[PDB]
Amino acid sequence: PWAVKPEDKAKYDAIFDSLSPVNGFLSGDKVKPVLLNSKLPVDILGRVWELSDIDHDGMLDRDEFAVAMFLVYCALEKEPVPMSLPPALVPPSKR
Amino acid sequence: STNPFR
Ligand SMILES: [Ca+2]
Repeated sequence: PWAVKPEDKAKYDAIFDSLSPVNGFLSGDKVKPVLLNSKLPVDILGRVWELSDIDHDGMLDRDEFAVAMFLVYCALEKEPVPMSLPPALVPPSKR
Repeated sequence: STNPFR
């Protein structure tokens, strides 16, 4: 299944749409601050964004911004983040 | 270039 659920991606879509989405995408200029707010270093956001950037277009779409929300909230109370976009984090749009 | 964090 998808590492992220509908309730976990539902809150991600609110933070993703709280920065002003463009055609379904957020520029690091909207996410960077979203990740810099997790009290984590740019090493987690520099790596959480990448694994979050499913298209590598310099933005986090509703599905990409989702993978970067649990990757940031887990580095605060759960564990760090690896740099290998796991296949369990890919949304259905990448099927 | 990319990833505006690092
Ligand atoms: Ca992307």
